[PDB]
Amino acid sequence: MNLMITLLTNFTLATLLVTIAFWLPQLNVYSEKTSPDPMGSARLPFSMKFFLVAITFLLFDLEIALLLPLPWASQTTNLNTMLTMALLLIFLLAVSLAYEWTQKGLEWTE
Amino acid sequence: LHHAVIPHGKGGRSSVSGIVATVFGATGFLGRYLVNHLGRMGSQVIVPYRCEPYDTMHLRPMGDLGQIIFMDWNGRDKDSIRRAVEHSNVVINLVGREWETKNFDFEDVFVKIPQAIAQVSKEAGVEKFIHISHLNADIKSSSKYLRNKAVGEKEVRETFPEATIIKPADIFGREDRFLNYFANIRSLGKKTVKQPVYIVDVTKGIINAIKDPDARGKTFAFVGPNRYLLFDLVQYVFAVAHRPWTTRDKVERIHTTDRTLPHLPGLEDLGVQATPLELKAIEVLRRHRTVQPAKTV
Ligand SMILES: NC(=O)C1=CN([C@@H]2O[C@H](COP(=O)(O)OP(=O)(O)OC[C@H]3O[C@@H](n4cnc5c(N)ncnc54)[C@H](OP(=O)(O)O)[C@@H]3O)[C@@H](O)[C@H]2O)C=CC1
Repeated sequence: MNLMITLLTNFTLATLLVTIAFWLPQLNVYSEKTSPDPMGSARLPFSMKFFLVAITFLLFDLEIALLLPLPWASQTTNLNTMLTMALLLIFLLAVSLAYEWTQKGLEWTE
Repeated sequence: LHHAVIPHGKGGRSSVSGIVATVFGATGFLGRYLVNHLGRMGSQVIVPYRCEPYDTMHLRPMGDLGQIIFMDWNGRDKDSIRRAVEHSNVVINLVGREWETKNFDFEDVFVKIPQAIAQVSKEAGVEKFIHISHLNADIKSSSKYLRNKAVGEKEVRETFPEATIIKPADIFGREDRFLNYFANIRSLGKKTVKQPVYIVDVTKGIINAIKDPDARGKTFAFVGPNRYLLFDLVQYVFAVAHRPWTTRDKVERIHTTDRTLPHLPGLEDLGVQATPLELKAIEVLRRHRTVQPAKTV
């Protein structure tokens, strides 16, 4: 309840500041501006490499999502199994990184 | 004729036109293009300004060095008017407000200030005086604007008998408040008929009225070439601008039809051909973008 009040207060302060930034200098009666970029009007060329680094982020972030219960998982009684599976998850993240390396996936954004 | 005011050159920027012009209200919309067309001939343009000097900066590249003299003035100070016009051989008046303010109403802006400018310009020996009225100026008009402008026109005519008084209909242009009014209104359509005149045609008419000696004592009606109804005009504005601050005096003047005065000369008797709306409306309304032409009568 305190957190919802805090979030609402921060959103209200941000919206108030954004409204003051978008409406206080509108009251200036300066002048109408007649006829208000490196590429002129060409279409945006699709970069395969930006999409590749985004999907590599998504997959390694999923592996991070598997790694996130480890400070709680160190408290278990089956520690040999836990340690094996934790090292196996970080090892499979490293194998994902090594395969991303050696098949030229980390290139021109290395 | 004095030796310094004899014209010289080929009519360019460094030339001499022999036009020593005091443009009252040069900081506005007509004065912008008027000071442009005067200073590009090489004319001594005196700009009396009321506003901040920053708001006069655009007038400064409009002529050669020393060919625009800025100076302060007040509408209720005849000494400042005499200080501005005592060397000029032509005085143009362009003082106007679409809205009345706390310190100036339509009676101050259209009656008192033009009569003061014309009286002081008469008693200072100014050769030529130009007054700018509106086409629909009438004593029995519905709007206070046109009533006080008819009163001020009568006073200018009776205190400067050779005053070239000019009647524009509805001046459109880039910094206008006619097509930019209609493109930013997002009032309605009635039986109101308008023929709007283009601002460069008005400026060429004013300067040819300076250059014609026969334009002294005349009264011109600067009208456009095509008469439009109000409704299809507004629909053409919203068609070019790619679209699906006001007072009731402006509402009365937009629904006031542009009258026809055939007994008065127009743009053609000064040698100016009127530029139609469709050749310039794209140029005006290109700024409002994020076309079948209008029906004439
Ligand atoms: N569509 C049009 O523009 C048409 C205009 N007219 C007439 O032509 C004239 C000029 O028009 P326009 O340029 O468009 O109008 P503007 O309002 O744009 O310009 C008026 C000028 O006069 C000055 N001024 C206004 N009020 C005062 C005052 N009380 N004391 C001193 N100076 C003052 C302004 O200076 P500042 O910036 O300091 O206030 C400005 O330089 C007006 O008389 C108008 O009625 C006629 C037909 C059509």
